[PDB]
Amino acid sequence: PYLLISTQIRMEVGPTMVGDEHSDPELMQQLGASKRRVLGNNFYEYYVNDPPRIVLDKLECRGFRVLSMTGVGQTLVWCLHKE
Amino acid sequence: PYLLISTQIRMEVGPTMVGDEHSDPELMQQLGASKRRVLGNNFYEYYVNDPPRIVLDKLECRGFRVLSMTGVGQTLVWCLHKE
Amino acid sequence: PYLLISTQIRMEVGPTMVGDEHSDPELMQQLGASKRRVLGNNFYEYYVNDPPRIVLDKLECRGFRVLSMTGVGQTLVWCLHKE
Amino acid sequence: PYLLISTQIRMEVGPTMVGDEHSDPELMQQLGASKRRVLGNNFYEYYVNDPPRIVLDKLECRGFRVLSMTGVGQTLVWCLHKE
Amino acid sequence: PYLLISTQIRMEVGPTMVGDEHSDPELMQQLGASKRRVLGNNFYEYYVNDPPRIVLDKLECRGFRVLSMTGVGQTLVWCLHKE
Ligand SMILES: [K+]
Ligand SMILES: [K+]
Ligand SMILES: [K+]
Ligand SMILES: [K+]
Ligand SMILES: [K+]
Repeated sequence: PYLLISTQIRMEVGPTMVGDEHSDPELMQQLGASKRRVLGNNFYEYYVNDPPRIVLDKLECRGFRVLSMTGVGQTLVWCLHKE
Repeated sequence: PYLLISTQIRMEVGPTMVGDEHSDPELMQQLGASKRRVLGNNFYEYYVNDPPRIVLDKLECRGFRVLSMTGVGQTLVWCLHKE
Repeated sequence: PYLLISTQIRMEVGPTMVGDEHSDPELMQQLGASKRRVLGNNFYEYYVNDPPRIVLDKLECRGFRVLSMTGVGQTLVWCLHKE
Repeated sequence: PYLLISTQIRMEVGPTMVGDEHSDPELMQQLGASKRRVLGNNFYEYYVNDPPRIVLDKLECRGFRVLSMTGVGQTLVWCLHKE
Repeated sequence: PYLLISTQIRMEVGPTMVGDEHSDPELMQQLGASKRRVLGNNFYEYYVNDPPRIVLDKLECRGFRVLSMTGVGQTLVWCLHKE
């Protein structure tokens, strides 16, 4: 299984987006993530206020490892994987 | 063999492009893809309504693995590979 | 040795720039590549009219594998390697 | 554990940002990094004036390896990992 | 040790930046690099006229391998590593 998380520049602060409407609910909880819908968007998302680095470390503890990272617009995105 | 899939940000929702007009039709069918031609294009494309994460998880079951991910414009691209 | 190939978006269609004037003439021929200059082009380029995926697949048969992929401007670039 | 460092082009000169305010102070101490808040921000950043190459080599000695690199806007970002 | 090399699009031609002013002179010489300070730059840079592909191959000979590639602005950057 894969995981996509992102953050808007600057990377040193949050919030960090950690999931879509169908993300594993137990994982989102383990990260202290909340479900919300930002106005202007027509989809729900999970987020945490922690900067990306903090979230990457937490995910390592749950078995996820970073495969790739890229930028698009002013968004930094990380693709994680787990057997 | 390789596979290129993409999506425009936001990455939490679809649609997700999963093929060119020469794509393996059996795989496109297993992904639940549909063929269409956007206005202004002289070529067809396969796409699904599921967000990128869901599509990666499905491909992982088909034997694919993400080698790389990148951004170009407002588009997110994943290059997958299967032995 | 390394290889660099590219294409402008959309990624679904060609052409695909598969080499520079110093590229292996053998390799360029197995991929059905044609050399040329693009007016203003003080240099040459090898391309094929196939979309990136087709090309990536053919290069695989020749021992080349994708190490990295990135976007720059409206251009997608793949970096392949071979023992 | 993961580490995120960055720099603005040109990549040949500094400064290089080596951490947020929750960064390991011992590690920061070791790179000879300094803390400062830049006009426009509201949070602190650790940084060195050495260019990225020197920083990557210093981090290699500490057991950190580069997992990925990417540009976003005018910023180069490197994601490093350590067992 | 790490290495950072780059080039402006188009990637088919050079020059290719191969180092900063603190770069290993001995390594710079095996590449046949030259030193120069571009106007409007408060720093020196080592370059070669060879397009990226040739430099990548020359560096493979000396024990360097590509870890990541990315684009920032009109520049393509390669991060190479050597045990
Ligand atoms: K942020
Ligand atoms: K989308
Ligand atoms: K194209
Ligand atoms: K800089
Ligand atoms: K160039």
